[PDB]
Amino acid sequence: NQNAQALNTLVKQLSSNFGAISSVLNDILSRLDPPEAEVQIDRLITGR
Amino acid sequence: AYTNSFTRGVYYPDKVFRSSVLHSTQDLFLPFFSNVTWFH
Amino acid sequence: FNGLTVLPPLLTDEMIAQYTSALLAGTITSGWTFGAGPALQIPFPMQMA
Amino acid sequence: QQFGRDIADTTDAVRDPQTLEILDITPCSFGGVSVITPGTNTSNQVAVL
Repeated sequence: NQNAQALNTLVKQLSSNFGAISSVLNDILSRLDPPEAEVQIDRLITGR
Repeated sequence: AYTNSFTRGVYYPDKVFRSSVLHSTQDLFLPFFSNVTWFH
Repeated sequence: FNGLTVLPPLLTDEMIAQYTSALLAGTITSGWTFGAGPALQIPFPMQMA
Repeated sequence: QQFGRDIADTTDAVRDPQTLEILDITPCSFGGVSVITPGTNTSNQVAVL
């Protein structure tokens, strides 16, 4: 129960924003340029 | 005239499909066992 | 999942059951002696004695 | 509905446009690459798991 619950918490922290405009990587990649989108990626990088 | 709603006033929060899960949301809902107004 | 994998154990449940069956047959047919040296047979009333 | 969501923020199903058809989305398979070797002291043959 603890191992599956920690795995479910690790899955459920992927949908967290951590200050981003969206939590999924492909949407914030696909409508932003890279030199403005690098810090937008990097907040999700350090949170995950 | 006043009466009580039992479990009514629920709907779909985010126009999305979910199956065999339990989802918690924050949205405008009718509270359970509240005083609803009855008119004839 | 996305990046999460679960490795199976090296010992399967049949092999863990065969270890416990070997331990149970060893303790029933020899008492305590199979954990010390060779498994030396003894009647189970004299083992319990 | 148009698309189903998982407990994370990833899709699980989608309504197809131009046909109004429902399709299931599962990710294609992945896994780690484990290499079994006897060591370079014996042979350079390897087996890939």
